[PDB]
Amino acid sequence: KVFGRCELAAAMKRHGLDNYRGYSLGNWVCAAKFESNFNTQATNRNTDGSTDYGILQINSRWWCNDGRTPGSRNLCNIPCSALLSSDITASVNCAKKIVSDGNGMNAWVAWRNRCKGTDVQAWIRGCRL
Ligand code: NA
Repeated sequence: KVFGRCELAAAMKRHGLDNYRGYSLGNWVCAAKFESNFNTQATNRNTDGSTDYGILQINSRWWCNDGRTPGSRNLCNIPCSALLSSDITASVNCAKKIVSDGNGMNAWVAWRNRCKGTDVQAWIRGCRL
């Protein structure tokens, strides 16, 4: 599913991401935009052989099991395919584990390079939330 910007904001809010560990909703929307262009089916392979999955591009080296990333962990205890669902619950629940891991949203390289230190509230302006 390709979300609309406000539709995704609402979904994320309902799943407890607004201000989760102090990151306002626009941060999450901004990271999704640049990670996946709001497409839950996005996948991208990394140079190390791991793959990033879903709307928040969660990596198989640490967070999910895809059966093809040797020596990896599965810290969210989920098949990576669950991250591609139109239902974002598994991506959000896993993102909450990731953002709590020490480095905050800096875990998402696109957040650090494209969202951090920008007016992220712009991403939810105009939405009914
Ligand atoms: Na893995």
